Formats: sequence, C-alpha cells, structure tokens
Amino acid sequence: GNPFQFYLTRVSGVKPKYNSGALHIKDILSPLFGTLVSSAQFNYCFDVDWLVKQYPPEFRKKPILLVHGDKREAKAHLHAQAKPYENISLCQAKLDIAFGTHHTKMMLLLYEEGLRVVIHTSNLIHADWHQKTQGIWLSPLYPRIADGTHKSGESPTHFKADLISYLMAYNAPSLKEWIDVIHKHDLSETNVYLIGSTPGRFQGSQKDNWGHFRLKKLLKDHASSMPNAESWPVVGQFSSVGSLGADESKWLCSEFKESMLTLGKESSVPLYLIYPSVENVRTSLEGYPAGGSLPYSIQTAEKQNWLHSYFHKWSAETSGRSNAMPHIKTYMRPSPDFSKIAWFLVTSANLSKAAWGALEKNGTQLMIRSYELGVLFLPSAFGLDSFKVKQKFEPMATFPVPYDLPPELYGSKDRPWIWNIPYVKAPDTHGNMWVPS
Amino acid sequence: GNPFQFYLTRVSGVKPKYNSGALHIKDILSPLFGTLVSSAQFNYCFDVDWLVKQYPPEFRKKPILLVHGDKREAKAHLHAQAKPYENISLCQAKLDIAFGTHHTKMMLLLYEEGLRVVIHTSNLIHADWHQKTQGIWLSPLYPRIADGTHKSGESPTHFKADLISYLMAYNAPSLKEWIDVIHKHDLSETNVYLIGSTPGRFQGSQKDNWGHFRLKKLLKDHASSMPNAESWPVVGQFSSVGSLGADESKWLCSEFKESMLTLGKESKTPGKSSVPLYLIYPSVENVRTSLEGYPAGGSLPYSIQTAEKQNWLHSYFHKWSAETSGRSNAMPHIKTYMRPSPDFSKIAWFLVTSANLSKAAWGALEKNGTQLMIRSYELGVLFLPSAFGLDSFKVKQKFTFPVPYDLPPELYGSKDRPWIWNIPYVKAPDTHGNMWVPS
Repeated sequence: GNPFQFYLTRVSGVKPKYNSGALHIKDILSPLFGTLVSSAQFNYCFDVDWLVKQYPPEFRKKPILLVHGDKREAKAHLHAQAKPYENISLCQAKLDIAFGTHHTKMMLLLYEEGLRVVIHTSNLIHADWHQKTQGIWLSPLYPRIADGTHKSGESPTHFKADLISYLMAYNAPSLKEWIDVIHKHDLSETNVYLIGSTPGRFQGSQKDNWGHFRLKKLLKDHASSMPNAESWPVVGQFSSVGSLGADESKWLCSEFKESMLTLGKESSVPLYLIYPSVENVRTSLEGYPAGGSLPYSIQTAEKQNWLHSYFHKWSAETSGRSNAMPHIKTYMRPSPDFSKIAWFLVTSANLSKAAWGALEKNGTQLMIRSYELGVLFLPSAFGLDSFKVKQKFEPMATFPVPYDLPPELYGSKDRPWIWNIPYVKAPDTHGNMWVPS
Repeated sequence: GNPFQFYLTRVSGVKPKYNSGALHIKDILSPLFGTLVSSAQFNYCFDVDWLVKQYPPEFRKKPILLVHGDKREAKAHLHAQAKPYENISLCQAKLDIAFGTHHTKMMLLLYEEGLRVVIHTSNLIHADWHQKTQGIWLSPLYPRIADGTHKSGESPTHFKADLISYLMAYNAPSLKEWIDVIHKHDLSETNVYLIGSTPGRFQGSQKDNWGHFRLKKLLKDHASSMPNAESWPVVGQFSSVGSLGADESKWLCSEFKESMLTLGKESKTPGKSSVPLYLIYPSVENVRTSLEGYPAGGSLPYSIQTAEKQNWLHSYFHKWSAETSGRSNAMPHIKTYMRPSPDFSKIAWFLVTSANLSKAAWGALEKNGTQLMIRSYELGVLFLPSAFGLDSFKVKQKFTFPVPYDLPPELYGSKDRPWIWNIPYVKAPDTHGNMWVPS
C-alpha cells in the first residue's frame, strides 16, 4: 500500500475509486494476512454475532479475547452475546475513576507466521464500518523471535516496550498472556509512536507516560522546532466533545494546546477544530442517524459556546467522504499554507479531559479517566524533515490526510451537531427528522 | 371544557402544546383522580413490572385484577410475571371460539370517593404509551349510592346495565365482585353508549347485543337520518386488518358497511345510497418516517398471507395524517369509526374502540343471516349528538368534537403500500437508521 500503512475504512455509497485502497474489517481478518491462531479485540461497543461473521469461516473457531469496560447490566448483556460462542473470552478493563470508558480500539492478531497489531477507530458494530470515515493503522507482520535466540525485538520508536507497558496498566490475567506473545516477537520494523491513555492520577515521571503529556514528551524529544513555528497551525478533528470549562483558558488553550504545540527541546498559534455541523449531518450518507455517533450533548454544549468559534466543517473531497460522517479522531501540525505537516496523529481520543487528561493538585498531577490509543507519525521516524500533504488521498513522502485543508469555518447560520435535541424543520437525506428519546 | 372526556395519550417527542391535554397512564392512576382501593386491568398484552410502577407508590399494594385471554405457555408466562406481587390476581377470559382474542382495554378503578371506568386502546406495555396515537375515554367519578337508598343509578344511555351485561358474559367469579361494585354506584351521568364484542353465536334477542349489530341498533334508535344522507361518508381507522373475503361484497361493503351507514328508524335505499367508505391505515412510508421507525410496524400486524388474498381492499386505504393533533409521526394504535358530513365539517357520531377491521372483532353473519358469530372481546364507546342535546357534532380541526386525525383523509399514492409486518423493507432506512427484516 504505502509506507505509512494508514488506511480509511470502506464506505458504501461512494464511487469505487474512493474505496480502492480502503479496508473493511473482513479484509483485515482475511487469511491473506496470515493463518490466524488467536486474536484480541479491544473496543467500546460490540456486536458479537456480527463480529464473528467478519472472521473467515475457517478462523471463526479460534479463541477471541474481548477487552471492554462495561459494568453491571451492560456487562451482563455482553456476556450474553458471547455465551453462544465458547471460543470467546471477555476481559473487563477496570475503570476505578468516575465517568471513565474503555475507548481504545485495537486488534491483536496472532498468526502462525507471526504477529500483527491493528490500531483503529471503529466500534465493532456494522454501522461503524458502513458509511463513516474511520482510520486504521496496520503494523507490519512481526516475525517470531527465533526461539532459543536472544534479541530485543525493539524499534527506534520503542513501540514494543510501549505497547507492553500499555497492556500492563490493565493489570489483567488474560492480557499478561498477550504481553508474553509480544515479548516473543520482533517489532523492530515499527515506525510509529504509541500514544495511550489509561485511567489514573500520574505524578512525577509517570506524568509523561500518557495523555497529552505523553504527546508533549514525544514532540519534545523527536520533532524539531522550525523557523516561524508560531505560524504553523494546530488541527484537531474529533467526533465528540467533553466539558472544557467556562473559557478557553481553563484547559483548551492552556494545558492542551500547550502540549499540541510543543516541538523540539528549546524555547498565538491558530487552532482549527473540525467537528460536523448540523448541516454536515443532515445531508450525510446516513442522514441524522449519523449523529447517533457524534455524542455532543446540549447540557455540555450550552455551558461552553465560546468553543464553537473554533469549529470548522467536515469536508473531505480529497477522499470523497464529505458525506461519510467522521468517527475517526485525528490531530496534526500543518505548515502555514497547509502543504505540509510536522506530525500526524490518528487516535480514539476525542476533545475531552477524560481522554487526554487534566492537571490536578496544583499542576503536580495528571488525572485521566479512560482508555485511549493512537499512533503518531513523526517525519524523523521516516527519515524526513516533514511530510508533504497528499491533497488527493512521491509515495514515501506524502501523507494521506483524509480531510480537506485548509478547514472551512462554520458559517454564521451553521451550528455544531448536538445529538440530544430535535431537528424537525428540515428533513435529512432520507426524508426523516431527528427526534431524540 | 370537554363534555366528551375523550383524550389521546401523551407522546414523547411532540411539541408540548400537543401533550397539554393528553394523558399518560401515571396521570390516570394518580391520587388526583381518586384514592385507589382496588382496580381491574382488562387488556391484551401485559408487562407487569412496568404496570405496577405506573401506579402511585402509596397505591402499589392495593389489589389488582388482570383480566386477560392468554392460554397455555403464554398464560404461564403471565402468571410468572405477576408471581412476585402478592396483591395481583389473574382472570383468564374464556375464548371458546377458535382464533379469538381478549382485545378489550379497560380499567375499573374503585376509590374511597367513588368509581371510575376507563375504556381505552393501549396495551399495558411501555411502548404503547410512548410514541403512539392512542385514545382514552374517562368516565366521570361515579358516587356510591346510599346503602339505604333504592335508585337505579342508570343513565339515559343505559351504560350501567350495558357494562354489567358485558362483564356478565365472562362468567367469572372475580368479575362478579366487580359487577356488585358497579351495582352499588350511580352511573347516571354517563353520556356515551357502550359497544362491546363478546365471543359467541347470537340469535334472536341477543343478536343486537354485540358487534356491528349492536352499533346498528344504537344508530337506528338514537340517531336521526338526514336529507342527502347517502352523501355522508363513513370513515374507519384501525391498526390491523383481518381476512375480509375474496371481494368487497363478502363482508365489508355488505353487512359491515350496512351497519355503519344506518341512521334512524326509517329506511330509504331505492336508487339512492352508495356512500363513500374511507379506510385509514398506515402506509409503509407513514411507518418508516414515524417517531419509532419500522419498530412501530410491530403493532400493525397485517400479514402478507392475509393481504395477498384481498388486494381489492387497498383501493380504499388512506394515509395516516394527524397534523391537527401534531401526531402525523405517532403511529396509530387507537381505532375509530365515524360518520362525517360531505365536507367533513361535522359528524353524525364517533366511535373509539379496541376493535380492528376484522370479522373476528365485529362479528360475521352465519346461519342464513339469523346468527351473528364473534370470536373476540372488544370494547368501545359511542358518542351520539342526541346524548349531548345536539343534532350533530362540529369537528374541531387544525386550521365541537376532537377528531384526532386530519380530514378529509388522503388516499394512498400510486407508489404507497399498506404496511405489512412480515415482509422486509430495505430500500430506505427509518428515523433510527435501520431497515426492517421480519421473522
């Protein structure tokens, strides 16, 4: 495919040229990718019946570990979906902090010929792989380390150790088993950096292990500050928003933007936020129902209308997905004219303190409420100064940014999509209206 | 200012002005309507845990009788549902004729202050009171007759005797107690006529007791025919259709319509009356775009098997439209029949009932026209102008009787189709992004 191994999920309803190069979960699980032996699925929402049907008929009996964060009845409903399939084991990731969720979306694939790791943004339900823009990162096939031979199977980006450490934070029996599988493989070919979030209150050195502080550490040690960096804007594109505070200074343009604009170890930047407008959703491929996956509530919104002055429309003519609402979350540092970028991040983390972390105890502690995972593409990991933007989604140098640049600002009549209020004046693409609950 | 006491249930999602004046079951059971002592819930479908929670906390341990028609396994499931509640008793209505159902929906509420009767159209499950158009008739508060006193407690519409006869047809011990409670009350204020259906084969005097013959009888005796009567249409709106026969003359436009177009004790047909008949039933598109989406079709059980044998019927179908009550998207589970004037500005009578468009509900003539056979239990109330001192009712519209849907009714379009619950619909998604793939 490409050196970045960054793909979008297939979209039903767009021209075929826009899906050549796209992946469907069935393509990912294909036998062509190896002879499956075991696998693990980390996610938020699941549809086990559907999921099992995505695996090739021959691999359907191999063991499957579902790592989720459901509690109480939700947890029971899940066990219930799994009940029928005996090869399926579950793992409830602990969420010992109020209002945390296990949002991480990743696939661990054990093959006879090696190991593959997949980090993406889709829930494991039919609708997340149907008509939405989703991101996928495919690790290469990692070979098993010659049993009886000693060697670190580590890469310049420290991926192996960082993944093991991420899995370590769950502190679960079933993952300890996967940690041992990773230990036995050679992941030295990895060229992306792992950026994870785990629940907790981190002090000292640990402040740099997760969330936006982890992002900061990596941009500090592996990106370099260029001239007039001050004019290189920061772009944030997400599918949900949390309470950011009474004003920008409380968290967004304070600690969050601070981390996002870090570059190099030395030493007013434009911040563009891409979030679907009501219109974007109304005329999408799915219509208003697409909003079921853009959970910005009126309760949260009404308390921070200052934020919406930063909102930009979703537009992706470059990949032909202007009508496929985004569930992918991405963050990047484009140049002033947007022809290039200093770094690109695809992740499950939305715009909230729960996903990225918030400083407490007088900036001495970083509190994170949930699990998030993403991969960072740094030019230096590819032996480049910057990435040229592929304005049509020179191979080994042009990054496939899935949406259009520059971002278009919300019009004066535009409004952010808020999923829990009705939209009844204008019918959507399917002639329907939106009336929540 | 409603001498009719006719209400629609609250709909979650409509503008607040369309619920101001609507009732939720919690409203009907609240202390405001009386201090509950005990109640009887007549229905078809029950969700007991849900139902018990609809009663006010202080009234949840008062005796409750569930009158149903379930048999075998279904019956066992219901007993299991109620098992946890000591104050709940069950009465299995006998259904000795094949393919019958206990469809009647009524609440008998005994308070310290008196008695209230509630005849409505909703099943006792959450979904029926969530986003559907349902109808409710609220009886006045009937006071206890002084023990020492000797009064009939009867109304000009004979509602007391008629409700007692209805209950009597069950021949149930538990309903005999309720019959005695009704005997002790004064129901003389009642201004509506009771129209019930009860399983059986009726001949002679009993012939006019139920079904469409009961309606015919009331229309003949308490309604007056008018000039140009033949131009006053007949409207029927329902949520389910039964097998009516190979063509319209088998039952629909024969005995059913004949009953519905009856007016007065007179009789004039000689080259005159060929009254228009409008049938209102949700189209696939009505359902697709509904507040519930395709799931609403779960309560409009018209099967392809039944439908394919009577495509002639669909030429009479009209779409559901209810801008007047802000309910065009709240699928109908209410059933109604009425007789509007040629311009729909008035009606000669209005009926709200549990009865769908089926022989099972209204009865079918047998034995060379001498016997009326009914398979199910059904109940409704009839509103006649004469019972209100009027000559006709004015329709209360969108632009006087509160008709819940728009008039005149709109005919199905050439591409519209009647909602049939057991075939899939996959061309266009519903309000929730889903498709419909049956069984």
